[PDB]
Amino acid sequence: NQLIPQAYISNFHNRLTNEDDGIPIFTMGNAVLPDLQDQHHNPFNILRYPKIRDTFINGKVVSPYRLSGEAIMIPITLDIEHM
Amino acid sequence: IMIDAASSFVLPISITKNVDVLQRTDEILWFRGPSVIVNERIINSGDPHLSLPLNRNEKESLPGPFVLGLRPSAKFTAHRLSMLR
Amino acid sequence: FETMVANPIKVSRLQSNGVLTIHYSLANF
Repeated sequence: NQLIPQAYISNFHNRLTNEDDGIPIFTMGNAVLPDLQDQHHNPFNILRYPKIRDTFINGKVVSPYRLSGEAIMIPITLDIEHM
Repeated sequence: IMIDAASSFVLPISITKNVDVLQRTDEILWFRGPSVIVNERIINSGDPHLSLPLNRNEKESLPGPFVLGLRPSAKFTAHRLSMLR
Repeated sequence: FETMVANPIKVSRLQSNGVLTIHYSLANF
């Protein structure tokens, strides 16, 4: 028990449309993340960070998507307005 | 014969003004029966006042109840308080 | 004062033996 599953969180579209993260895809201590700070092996200590319980509350459950001698690199622009 | 009798009761009137000495709930515990006063826990099972050998009307006012309680000497307790530090 | 039936304090034996002292085990959001 007391173990988080390895998957089933894809809170990325909410951060695509969070309007504070500088993402140009969509329009309409003192650290933020504990990737340098330990938490003494209690997982409740990661809820004190504001961008992480944002992913626990506003998160979702995903299903995993399942699927030449010289490369010719062509940059492709994609500009579509959509709702 | 039941086991789960209450035997501890509380009067609803809060009389906790002169009550700092008794046993409180944290109100006053009022039991069903009185208390038991025991003099000493450890008995001296030797000591021929109690052992009654069968060899040889006399009275003996012994000093207090502390004859029958197995107390150590202060010489060793000083020998042990020197063994303390 | 003799019409002052008191409140019995029940022990509830299972509460006497082993009661310890849930979101804090983080597997339930």
